[PDB]
Amino acid sequence: ILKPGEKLPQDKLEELKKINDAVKKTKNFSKYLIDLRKLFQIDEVQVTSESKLFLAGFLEGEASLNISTKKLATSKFGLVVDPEFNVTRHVNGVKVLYLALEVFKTGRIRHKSGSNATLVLTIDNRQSLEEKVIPFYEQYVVAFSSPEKVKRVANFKALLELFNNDAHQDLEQLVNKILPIWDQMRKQQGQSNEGFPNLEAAQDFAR
Amino acid sequence: ILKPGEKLPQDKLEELKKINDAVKKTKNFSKYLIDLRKLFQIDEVQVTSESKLFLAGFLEGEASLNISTKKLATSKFGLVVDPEFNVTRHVNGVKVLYLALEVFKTGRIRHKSGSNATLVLTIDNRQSLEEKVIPFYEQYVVAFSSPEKVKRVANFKALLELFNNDAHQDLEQLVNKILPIWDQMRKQQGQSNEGFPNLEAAQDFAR
DNA sequence: CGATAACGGTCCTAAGGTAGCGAAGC
DNA sequence: GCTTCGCTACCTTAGGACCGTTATCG
Ligand SMILES: [Ca+2]
Ligand SMILES: [Ca+2]
Ligand SMILES: [Ca+2]
Repeated sequence: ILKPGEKLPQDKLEELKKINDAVKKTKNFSKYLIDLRKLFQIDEVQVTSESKLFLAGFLEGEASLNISTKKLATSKFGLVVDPEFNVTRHVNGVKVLYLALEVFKTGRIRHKSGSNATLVLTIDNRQSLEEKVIPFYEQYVVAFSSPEKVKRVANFKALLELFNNDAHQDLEQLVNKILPIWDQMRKQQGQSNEGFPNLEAAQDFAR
Repeated sequence: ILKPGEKLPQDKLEELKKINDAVKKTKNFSKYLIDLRKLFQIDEVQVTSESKLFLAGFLEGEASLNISTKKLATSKFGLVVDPEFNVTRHVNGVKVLYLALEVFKTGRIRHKSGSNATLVLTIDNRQSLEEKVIPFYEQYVVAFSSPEKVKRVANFKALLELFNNDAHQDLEQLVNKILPIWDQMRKQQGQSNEGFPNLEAAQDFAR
């Protein structure tokens, strides 16, 4: 339990990079979990319908389904639409991040670069996001969730189904169905480093 | 649904004040709920075992149990130690704020001064905090909570029992039991607005 | 006569939300 | 050759977490 302004020791940082490197190689998720609990000294959590409702309200507060569009020269067009699920939390709160990992049975917990002791859980694979993350929200979040977040969910889902149909491979599906969703979902349009400044700017670069 | 950078419009702000001004005059809480439901177009709710567990996760995320220590010239010792529970959310998520109100049966929703469109729900009445808020944390939160947050609950509760026994108007207990719990729960020590630099300074002032 | 309820104001990083690049793979 | 994985750095604001007075009330 580390206090405000107090940093994650560089060694624990080392070990985290290491145990993430390990699961990458062996794909032993079961061992990923074990590694984490020992590193962060985390008590077991059984995964019950109750702990899952707890998680669900935690994600309502703390999680984000977002979509980036960035330039990739080698890509079929100039650009790439890249969804992610992520949840942030200070180390003191890893127990709840660790709960998420067990429920989704996928994800990686990293240190948040630039932060003193902040951790982040991300799930970027599209199969994991359709099979694990989206059905979680529909099952345990949506009933209690706000209109803005419910829409967030249907839209992330729409995108992923598009991707299932190679609409990012096509061009009259991309510009007119994928990029829209990206634009409608931004919460930081106007950012300094922003991929693109508006819908059309990205549409007029798919071209 | 307000976009990033959209202020909550002034007609709503004014209407929220009349609504808070009305419940303070009448004490008709069911009616406060009705007014908020209609002001924000919120779907009226069953409080279930299920929606409580969801609120538990949300509060782990967005709620704060805090203790402030501040000069008050007219008080027995010139300073007051003051517990507060609050929960903050952008207006697009008022629906879960309404759920909290509905589960605690008390609290007030107000606009966060100086924000685009954020709202804060507060409970400061010490009987409410004892009879409603902590029991909720005990029944639904603490099982899934992080070690730090569990300990903040126990320490909040320890303060509330001290105040009930009047430790705050006995110099010794104020100095020796009350102030040290305040000090251990601090999260903003060294902020420019802080009422006391540190624990010693607060014990010295009281003496 | 006080305590404390009541409620606004203030601070400011831990949370949200993004983009980029090398390496690895249908 | 083009898409996806992993990890790192990045940017930006709604959250947390206080503090300051004045109304209320036994
Ligand atoms: Ca990615
Ligand atoms: Ca939060
Ligand atoms: Ca008070």
